[PDB]
Amino acid sequence: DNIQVQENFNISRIYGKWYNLAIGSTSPWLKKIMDRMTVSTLVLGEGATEAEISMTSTRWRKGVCEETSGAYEKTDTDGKFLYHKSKWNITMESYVVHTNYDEYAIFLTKKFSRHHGPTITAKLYGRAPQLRETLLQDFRVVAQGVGIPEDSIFTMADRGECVP
Ligand code: NI
Repeated sequence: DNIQVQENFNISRIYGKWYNLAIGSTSPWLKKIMDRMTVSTLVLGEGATEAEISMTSTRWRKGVCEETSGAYEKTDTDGKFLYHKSKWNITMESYVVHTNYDEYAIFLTKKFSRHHGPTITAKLYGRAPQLRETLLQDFRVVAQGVGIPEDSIFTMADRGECVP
């Protein structure tokens, strides 16, 4: 199951703050800990170079509020990004599969392995912490569409944002 970006993807309009609201994955590990996950925040912006997109993600992982900063590279395909550190053995591609910029975005991430085929992870983001069931429904057909089982899709509890 091969993956297409949102048409006419407009990168400057994806910048700013988002809330992770729903998640699914083919990963077994994620399925066990997909419950214990709550609403996280993602900030996106222009990178150090023109060829990067900077990003910061803030989460509850057990006790601590984690603030994770990373940087993806743009590719030749608008709305498709790459994070690659070969030495660490890490290769992930993520795709903005659908977004209307000012309300929601749906990301699909492929994380690659030497030992099995990629983990496919789907994340739904809102510009607001609040869901809207009808979006959740579409998010499900998107995730199932790329092979994420009915189970393995979870909605996240909103427990607010956290300074670390
Ligand atoms: Ni290995």
